[PDB]
Amino acid sequence: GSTCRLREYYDQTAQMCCSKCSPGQHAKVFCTKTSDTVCDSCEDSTYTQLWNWVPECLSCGSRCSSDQVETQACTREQNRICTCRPGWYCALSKQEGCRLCAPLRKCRPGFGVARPGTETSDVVCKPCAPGTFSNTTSSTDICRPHQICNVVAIPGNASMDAVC
Amino acid sequence: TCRLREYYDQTAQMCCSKCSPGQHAKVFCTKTSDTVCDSCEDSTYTQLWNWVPECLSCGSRCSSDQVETQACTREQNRICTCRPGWYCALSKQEGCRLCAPLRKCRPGFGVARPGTETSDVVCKPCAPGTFSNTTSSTDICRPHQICNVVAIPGNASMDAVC
Amino acid sequence: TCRLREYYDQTAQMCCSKCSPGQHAKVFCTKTSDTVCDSCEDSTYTQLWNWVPECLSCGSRCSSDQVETQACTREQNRICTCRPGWYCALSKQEGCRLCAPLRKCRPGFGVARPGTETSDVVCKPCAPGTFSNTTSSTDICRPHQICNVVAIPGNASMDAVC
Amino acid sequence: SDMPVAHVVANPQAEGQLQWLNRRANALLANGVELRDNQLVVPSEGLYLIYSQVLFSGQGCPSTHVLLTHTISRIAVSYQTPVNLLSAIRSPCQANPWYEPIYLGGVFQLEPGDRLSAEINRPDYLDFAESGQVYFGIIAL
Amino acid sequence: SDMPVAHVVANPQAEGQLQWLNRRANALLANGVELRDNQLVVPSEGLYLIYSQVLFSGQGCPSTHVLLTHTISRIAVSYQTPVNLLSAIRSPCQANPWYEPIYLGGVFQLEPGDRLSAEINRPDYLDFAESGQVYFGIIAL
Amino acid sequence: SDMPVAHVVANPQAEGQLQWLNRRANALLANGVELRDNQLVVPSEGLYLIYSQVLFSGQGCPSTHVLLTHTISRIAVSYQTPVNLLSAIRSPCQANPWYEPIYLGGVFQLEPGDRLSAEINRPDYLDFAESGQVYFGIIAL
Ligand SMILES: [Co+2]
Ligand SMILES: [Co+2]
Ligand SMILES: [Co+2]
Repeated sequence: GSTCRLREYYDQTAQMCCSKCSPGQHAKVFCTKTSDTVCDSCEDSTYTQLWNWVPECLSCGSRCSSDQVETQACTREQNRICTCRPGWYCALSKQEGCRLCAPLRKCRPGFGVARPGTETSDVVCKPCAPGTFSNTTSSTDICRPHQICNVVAIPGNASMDAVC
Repeated sequence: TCRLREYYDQTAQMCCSKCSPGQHAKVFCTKTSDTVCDSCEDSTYTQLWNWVPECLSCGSRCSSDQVETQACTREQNRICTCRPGWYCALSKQEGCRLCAPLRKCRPGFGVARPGTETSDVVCKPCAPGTFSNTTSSTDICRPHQICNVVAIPGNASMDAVC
Repeated sequence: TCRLREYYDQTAQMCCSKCSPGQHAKVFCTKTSDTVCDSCEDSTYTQLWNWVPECLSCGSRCSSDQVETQACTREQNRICTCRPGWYCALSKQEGCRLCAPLRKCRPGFGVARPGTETSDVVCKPCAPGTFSNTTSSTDICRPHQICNVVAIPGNASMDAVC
Repeated sequence: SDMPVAHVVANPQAEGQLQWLNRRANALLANGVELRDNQLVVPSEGLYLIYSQVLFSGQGCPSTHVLLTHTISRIAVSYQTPVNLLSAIRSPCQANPWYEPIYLGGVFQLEPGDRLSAEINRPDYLDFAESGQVYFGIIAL
Repeated sequence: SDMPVAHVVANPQAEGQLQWLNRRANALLANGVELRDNQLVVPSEGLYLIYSQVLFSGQGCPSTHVLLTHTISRIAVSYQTPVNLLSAIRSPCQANPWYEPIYLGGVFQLEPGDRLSAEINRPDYLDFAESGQVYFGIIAL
Repeated sequence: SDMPVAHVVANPQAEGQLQWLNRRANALLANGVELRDNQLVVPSEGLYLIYSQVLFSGQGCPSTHVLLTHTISRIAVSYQTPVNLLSAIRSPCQANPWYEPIYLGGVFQLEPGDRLSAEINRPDYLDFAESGQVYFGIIAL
C-alpha cells in the first residue's frame, strides 16, 4: 500500500497514513497507532513554507545588511528576503534573496554602458562603435552619436565629441 | 556528598581521594582501594585538586619579544608576558599569546590614554590650544605657549612663537 | 604462512591469491573459491600486488606550464614535470604539483646557487671586485677587468674602466 | 559494519564539474546508501555524521572579490526543498598561486529517502590534483 | 537512538553575540544532553565526538591586524577550570569583503557533569546570513 | 567503551618537528590502537572515523610564496605504500602575524596492521602555543 491522501504521509513507525502539518507550523507529537499528528504554530522568528512533518521550524535568516532593503518579512510561513537597493546589484546570491550587494560598475570615459544592471548582474562596459562617444563616467550613460557639423574641425573619438 | 579533597566516584559508588596539584590519577578507586595518584612528568602539570588520568601539557617556550614571568612546574603552567613598551594583542587563557608595539602618536596627535598592560595606546588629534611636535607613544597634547604678543600663531603641530 | 603473491584472508581462514599490479579484487576468496581479479578500468590503477576492492584514481591532467613525463596506465600514476627554466615549488607524492619560473638576479646581483628542479635560484650581491650588468637566472658575478692603470674603479653593476 | 556508510570522492578527470564517485580505493558506498543523480540517498532513519571537504585553487586574482562557497543541503521527504545543513564561504582575493580548503561536518537526523547534496558555486576552481582533497561522506551512528 | 546527542545552532536574531539554540529544524538536543548558561552539559561517561564551526565575515580591514579565535573548552568535574580541547585562530587582515570559516572536531572522553562551551573572541564578526554556518555539537559514541 | 580510539596531541616542546603524544590529559590511546614510529596502528578491521588538525603561524611573509600542506596517509596491508586519504593545502602569503588552520576528517575502512600517518611539509611553522591546536585521531565505529 503506502498510498496516502494529499496532506498525508506514510509513517513507517505507525504503519499507517498520517496527516501532515501546514505551512506555518511543525509536528509537535508524531503519529501513533491510536492518535494522529499533533501540530503547533511556529514561534519566535521561525517558519515552514511547505506541508511537512518536521520536529521544529526553520530559522529565519538574520536581518538585512547595510545598503539592503527587506522585500519580504520573516513570517510563520516564509523566510526574510533581502534585496539590493537601486544602483546596486547582487554579487553573491542566497538560497532566496541576496547575501552580498555591490555597487554597479562605472563605464569610464570612452566606454559606454553596453547592457544595464539588474539585481543579479552588474553593468557591462565597452567602447563605442566608430562614430559615437562618451565623455562621461557613468553606470547608465550610453555611447552617444558624435555632434553633427558642416566644419569637421577636430574629428571625434569615443572619448571626446567632434569639434566644428 | 563528600569531604573536601574527595569526590564521589560513580563507579565505585563512594567518596574517593582526589589527587593533589602536581600529581594525576594513575589508578582509580574501588570498593577496596583508594585512589592511586602519581607525579606529573616532563613539561606537564595539574594546578587543581583533580582526578584526571594524565597531566596537562605545558605550553611551548615564550615567543620572540616576550619574557617568561612564570616557569612551567608540576603545579602550574608557563606564563609569557610582553616586554615593557609593548602590549598584548591576543590574550591566552593565562598570559599573552602575541605581542605588539604600542602605537606612536605622531606630530599633530597626542597620547590620549596609555596602557602597557593589555591595550594599545590611544592617539587623538590635538584640540585647539594644544599641540605635539613629537612622534611619541607617551607625550601628550601640551597647551600652547600663549605669548604676551603673538608672533607666529598656533597649530596642532608646533607651539606658538613670541 | 602463505606463498609470495598470496595472502592470508582472515575471514576465509585460508591463503588466497593476490591481484597483480594493474588489477584489483573484484570478489574476495572464500573457503571454496579463490580471489577474482579485474583489471583497472578508466583513469585508475594499481602498482603493487594487492587485494584492494577498487583501483586508485589517477591524478587529474597536468596543469599548464607542466609536461607529462609519465602516462597514467593500469599500473602507474600520472607524473607531471616542470619545463626548463622552471623549478618545482611544490612536490607531489610522485612528481610536481606547482611549477614556478626560475628567479632572476638583477644587475648588481649574481647566481650564488644554480637552479635545481626542486629549488629556486638563489641570488647574492656581487662581492667587491666582481660585477653583474645583466638580469639573468644563470649569469654570475664575473670579476672586474684587471688593468695597469684604473680609470674608473668599477662597482657591483658595471665593469672597471682603464 | 552493517551500518549505512558513504565516502565518495571527486572524479579527477571530470574537470570543470564535481562528480562524486565510489568505485575507487578508499571510497565507500555501502549498506543501503545509494548514489543517484550525484546525491546521497539515506536508506534508513537514524542519527548520521555528515561531512565533506572541497579544495579550491587558482593562479591569480581577477576581480576585487572572488567568493567561493561550499554547502551540504538536505532535501527531506518530510520537507521537500534544499535546506542548508552546513555552509561556509571563503575569499582568496581582495600571479602567486592560492589554495582554499573548506570543511563541513555535523550530526543530523535523517529519514528513509532523504537526499543529500554537496555543491559549490565555482567548480572551475576545484582542485583534483591529488586524492583525498575533495570528498563527501555520511555514516549511520 | 538512545545515545546522548546535541547539535545546536546560532540564534540569527541575537546579533553581536553567540547564543546556541536547539528548538530548530535540523537541530538536536536529546537523550540527557542539557543546555544551561549557553554550555552543553554531558549526561553520562563515555567517548564523545565534539565539533563546532563558526563563520566570520567583515566588510573591510581596520587599521589593526584583526585576529579571529575559535575554541571549544571543557570544564571537567575532575578538573574545574576551562581547558581548551579544540582551538584555532585565523587572520583575515594583512572595501572588499572577507569570509573566514573555522572547523573544530575530535573524540574526547567525558564524564557526567562536564560542561562544554564553544566561544569566540569576536562575536561582532559572526555571520548568521544562512543556516548551517555556525553550530556546535557532540555525540556519545 | 571498548572501541579502538585515539586522540594524540602534538608535543609542545618538540619544536621544529611534529611528534604525537598520548600520555596527556584529554588525550586517548586505547583498546588496541598503538602509536609506533609516530603513526597510529589499527588493531582490528572496521570503519574508522579519521581526523586531524594542524595550525601554522608566522611573523611575516618570506621572499617566497609559502605553501602549507597537511595530509593523513594510509599504508594498507593490502597496498603497502602511503596512499593519501585526506589532503589539503593552504597559502598565507601572496610584518604582521598570520595563522592557518587545516582540518582533515573522514570515514575509512581499515584492516588490522594498517598504519596511519599525519604529516605536514613545514614543521617549522606549527604553532604549539596552546592545547588543542594540533591533533590526530581515530575511532572505530
Ligand atoms: Co512548537
Ligand atoms: Co604518570
Ligand atoms: Co572493477
